[PDB]
Parts: sequence; structure tokens; C-alpha cells
Amino acid sequence: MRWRDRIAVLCFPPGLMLTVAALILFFIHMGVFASDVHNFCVIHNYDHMSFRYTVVLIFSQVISIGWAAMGSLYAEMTGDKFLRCFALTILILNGAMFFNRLCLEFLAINYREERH
Amino acid sequence: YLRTMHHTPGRHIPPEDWISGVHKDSQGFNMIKTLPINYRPPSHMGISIPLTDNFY
Repeated sequence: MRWRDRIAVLCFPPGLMLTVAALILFFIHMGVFASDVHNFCVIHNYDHMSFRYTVVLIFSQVISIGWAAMGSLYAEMTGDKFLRCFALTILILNGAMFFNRLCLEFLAINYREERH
Repeated sequence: YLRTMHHTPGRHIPPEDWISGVHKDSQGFNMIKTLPINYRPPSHMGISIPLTDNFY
């Protein structure tokens, strides 16, 4: 019960701030990808997608991967095994989103607009 | 009834190969494109979201 009481009073060791800041980003991203794969597939509507924000989505997903990496090592530098088995997934978790949000792009490539 | 305006294509595709459709660009490129049935050219939105109302 000591562990929570300390950090309840005051701020946090560095690893917790970054890592959790990628969990919200993982959800904020999980929402949008769901709606985009919703509209592309179920209601088969090609209007209510991204393609107005196709860059900020990808940019953030780079941050959401990088921030997990920096936060992970701090936990592993501290060595707390609870964090160690925790963050490593969050690196691979957000690694799943990036490789999925990237295949939704090469799928909706003939459905976005044109640039060349 | 005789005054008109004409555009020379400038491509010089022979009629016989135009019927054939495999005329070669001195390299191997196809002069003539055979459109798929019920083709409609794309719209502004995407190559796969047509809205023309004209059929080819």
C-alpha cells in the first residue's frame, strides 16, 4: 500500500509519464482506425474517413511508438519486473497499430483523391 | 454545311491495327486501350468513386 501512497501525494518517476501517455494515444488511435475501417467496410461509406488528416494520424503513431521506447527503457533501467512485462507489450501493442494503419492506407489508395 | 474544325490526333494509328488493338510503340507499348465494359471515368474524390453519368 506504500507504493500508491507516495505517488498519490506528489509527481511520478519518469517512466510512468511517457508510457501511459502512449496508452491514451493507443486508444485515441484505436477509435479512429475503428471508424475508418467501419466506414470503409461496413456502412461502405467513403466520405466519412480520414484523408483530411492522413498525416497527423501517421505522425502521432510515430510519436506513440517513440514515446513507448523511451519510457520502456527507464522502466527496464529501474528494472521493476511489473513494468518490464507491461511496457514491452505497449511497444509491440502500438507496433500493431502502425502496421495496421499502414495497410488501411495502401487499401484506400484508390479512394482518397489524387496527387501522384 | 462544309465549314468545320478538325483535330489531327498526331498519333498515326492505322485502321487495321485499330481494329486489332495491339499496335506497338516502337518499344513494346500498346497504342490502343480497350476499355472494360460499363466503364465510367473517375471523379474528383477518387479513382474508384465515379460520378460522370456518361458511359463508355
